[PDB]
Amino acid sequence: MGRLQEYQVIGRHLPTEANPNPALYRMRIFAPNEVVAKSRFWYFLRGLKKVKKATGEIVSVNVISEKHPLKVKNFGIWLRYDSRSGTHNMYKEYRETSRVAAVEAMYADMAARHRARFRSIHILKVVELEKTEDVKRPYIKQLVAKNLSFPLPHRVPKISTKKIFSAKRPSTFS
Amino acid sequence: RHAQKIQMRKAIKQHEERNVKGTAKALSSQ
Amino acid sequence: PKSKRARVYHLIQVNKKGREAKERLFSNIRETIPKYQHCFVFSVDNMRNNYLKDVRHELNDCRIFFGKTKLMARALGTTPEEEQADGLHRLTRYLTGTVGLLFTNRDPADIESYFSNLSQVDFARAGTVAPRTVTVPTGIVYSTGGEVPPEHDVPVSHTLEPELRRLGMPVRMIKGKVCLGDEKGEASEGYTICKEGEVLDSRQTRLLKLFSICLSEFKVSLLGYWNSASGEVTELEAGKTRPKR
RNA sequence: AACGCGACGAUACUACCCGCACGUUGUAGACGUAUAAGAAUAGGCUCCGGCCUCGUAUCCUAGCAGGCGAUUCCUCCGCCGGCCUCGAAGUGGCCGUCGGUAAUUCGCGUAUUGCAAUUUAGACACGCGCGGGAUCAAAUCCUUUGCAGACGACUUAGAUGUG
RNA sequence: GGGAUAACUGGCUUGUGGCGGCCAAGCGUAGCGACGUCGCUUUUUGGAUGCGGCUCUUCCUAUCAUACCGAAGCAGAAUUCGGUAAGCGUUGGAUUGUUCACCCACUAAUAGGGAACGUGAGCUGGACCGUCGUGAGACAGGUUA
RNA sequence: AGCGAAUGAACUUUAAAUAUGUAAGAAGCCCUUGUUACUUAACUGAACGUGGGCAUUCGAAUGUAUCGACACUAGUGGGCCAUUUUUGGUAAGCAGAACUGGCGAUGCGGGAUGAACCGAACGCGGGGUUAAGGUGCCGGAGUGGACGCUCAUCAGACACCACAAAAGGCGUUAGUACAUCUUGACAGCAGGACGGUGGCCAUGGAAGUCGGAAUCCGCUAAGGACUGUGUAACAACUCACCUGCCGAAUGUACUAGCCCUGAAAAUGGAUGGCGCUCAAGCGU
RNA sequence: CAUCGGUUCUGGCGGGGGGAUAAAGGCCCAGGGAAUGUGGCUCCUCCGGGAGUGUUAUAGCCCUGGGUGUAAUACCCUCGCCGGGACCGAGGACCGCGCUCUGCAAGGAUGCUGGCGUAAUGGUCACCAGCGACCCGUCUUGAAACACGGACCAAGGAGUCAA
Repeated sequence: MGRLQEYQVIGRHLPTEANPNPALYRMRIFAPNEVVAKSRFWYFLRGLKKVKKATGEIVSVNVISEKHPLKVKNFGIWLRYDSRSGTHNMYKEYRETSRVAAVEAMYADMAARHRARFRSIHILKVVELEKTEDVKRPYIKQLVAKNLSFPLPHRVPKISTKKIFSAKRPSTFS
Repeated sequence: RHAQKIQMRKAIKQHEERNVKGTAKALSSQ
Repeated sequence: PKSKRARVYHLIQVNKKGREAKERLFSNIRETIPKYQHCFVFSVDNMRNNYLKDVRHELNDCRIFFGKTKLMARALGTTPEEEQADGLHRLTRYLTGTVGLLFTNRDPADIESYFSNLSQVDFARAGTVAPRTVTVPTGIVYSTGGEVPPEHDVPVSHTLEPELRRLGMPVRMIKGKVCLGDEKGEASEGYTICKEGEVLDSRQTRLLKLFSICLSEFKVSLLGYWNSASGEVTELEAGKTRPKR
């Protein structure tokens, strides 16, 4: 949601006399900016291990972007979302040109279809499907159907919204 | 409808089991 | 999603078999192959095939298999790499449709003589052409549709009334008797179930079966056989002209 | 519908119509206040070639707020008549006369409103004038009636008569 | 005698009891647990009640009648249960302090309710002091809204 | 967290969150020896004094719109609501303590409207920018943009407390698990659905199908001592199951959205009103 | 209107820096790979269109490493330079800080010009229009609501004096 780019965040527990050179954990997340990146990094480490913001430091934050954002990819997203009944696994697919666009579409689709929120959605694993055989969903699969061509019936013309009155009745053909 | 569906499900389960397979009144009356 | 039909769960004692049945069919055919000297492939094109029981009882010492054509074909082996014996992959070429296997320790001439002398009158079955025109006489209708003499026939049943009406005979229930027209048989023309040289429908065939009238013939065609000693297949007169695989 | 509408009759003054002089007269607001197919939008239009996202289109659009004269043009307006047309709350076509008119070019005049000051300019309405035509009415009070009536109101009669 | 509280209901209310056992998808990792079924109430021969009543306007449907439908051994007739319907109508007697139930006569039938803490409009049928007592009350004693 | 440290909320190396008491200087600490009527076996301790030490960071940060003492004078002695913590209780209400905030004495913008909600505090004016709330005029600002979902016989437009349940839905979309499929799955159509056997008992009659109990075998491709219709009893049809034709994905239970139901009376009325349906409804 | 000062809104242009010294991409180079399989070959109810073997061929695509390359661009952060608009002009010799110093945009607006010089600006009344807006006081309570007083006007009228 918003404008997102890939962030890798590496962080570690503060060095001590007992445990110098700590474990130096890392993970990749999706945030509008580095502030939210760091905040959710500390959130997930607090949830997983016994590392807090007070006793930890951000070793590195790096913006990772798409290698080839001018080529069309299919992405499989495996995620957890918690509703009033509990936490559920879902695997969906998105035909996009970048992982950030795929996650944009995923958040929009979650909000539209299951009323899930940003803190209610956990993104476990987003993958680029290597082969077309790996597509499991009929919508993207019909988009990857061979020799795909379709018309665009009933296109309402884009008339300037201040053009209140028109003399000719508009057409919906081209 | 709830009662009917429960009865039908019980009948289906009992039939599946049986196809796979090959006192207080007394004291009160006394 | 929703808006779907409700499949009925039958309160039944026998269920679907599937894979275990397929496997035991393979096993039975494969254990039967070495026991017998010849394997005949026969065809029963458009017949009811309930007389196969009498065929088995006559040929007790011969093993007859009547299963799915593809399962039988692969049990015998369709290719000369997975064949159980030699030429059996050339007999799976004759295993095409409504066919069956007959493992025999007998003589091919005796088998062809039996299957050319065996012939049983049977009900028409759909798709057959009518040899004759069957017409139900106008008036009081009997249990044969006016084929046996009326003096030697019994009235048809009032529980067959609705089925006859559904199948399309304009009959009536007059004073406890089924009547086509009136009891006088003077107010209606008869009912021609089937006409000569006209392909019968399932409606007409079911009417003929209800009236117990047989217009077709049950005979087994012998497409070919295979001898294990020579490891060789023989083409017979019938198998000369049949859609092959 | 007592602040919705229509047809018809008769309308003395007043002003009832016309011509044109205007108004130190009103307006919920001229300033090119220009533009008629029907019908579909998973179709349509046509000149029958073709064309349709698109009205950022078409017409009209120059001259002392638009003068005078000429070369040149038969084009666009306008007013009257004649024949006809338009009734959903009523208009337009053709023809005829007469009047104006850059499609091209030119001459004579614009000044001084002084460096901007609504470019007072349209329409409908109403009033006051002139000179041309036309017309000479009703209602109320009053008396009376009882088909009416608390009282107003209503149905009647009252000019010569079937009073 | 002192202290607290001083009204109260206001998406309230209606048709299906409570208790214990068995089963029980689940939640959970013992405890909560519906629909059913069993045991008690409960079975082997057929008066209750201690503010009421009448007229008129309008509305609701939770419909007694009239209209139309679905089902029922619904032969016919007479009906029973249910559905849409408020367009149109909707009592009297006996008895009782009153009402209801039952019971009895007409009638097509002789339904039930609201008018919002004043049940639409109209009509009709006491507490403070004083004295004397206190195993307990009395006062033509006084005062008071 | 661990018990590859010991021991076993009552275990611990360590140690959360959360509020909360006290102390943070010359208004200081000591050390040293003179006196005392106190005290000690004693110039020995305690108190009263002397000398020293730091006056420049004099001994955390940030602020400081000064603080203290004495004397005198006026109006006050009520509480209501809400958050969090906590005690008890009911079928549900609810009752009581602690802190804090709002209101009393407070105007203004917004929530259509208003004690308790949100924003924000107030001299008279001009300009600019915002908040909460909004941008289909009424009404200033979008019939703004992207992706989806929903059609309700009085939808919904922030109420999510109640009715409300393990509820009903052959509405719609997304998803989880399990299962069957070119060894041909689901649906259909054409056919088989047989023999011992009218199995035993019972019945006037009961042959799979008024009833009790067992419920096996053969043939098998498969067929129940039978799932319904039917006969007085048969007969007959049909289902289970099987094969042929067809040809590629299906079908069972759950989960999550939006939608219908999940109960309503009585003057005519209310998302504020119009109206709104690829919204002017719902989510981001 | 011109030149300035203060506040502010809004367009445009020229540079610098940082990421993966952006990621990509174009053109080269070296390798590897597959299909939603390009040419070829096989079959195919032949305007036509499918199935199969078949890795660049008469299309191409994906992946890894290298060169142009310190490429461009997006995003973010930055140093400046031009244009358009609105509101305002407090003060009244010099002093001061300064600069781009014959002067200046530097401790607050001057210069030029036009019309009118009178109801023209301005003001007071009455009405219309858009927006806003409970009837005062007393009393009670935490607050409302209730309750109480109020037909109007003139004059009088209530913390004084002494110890």
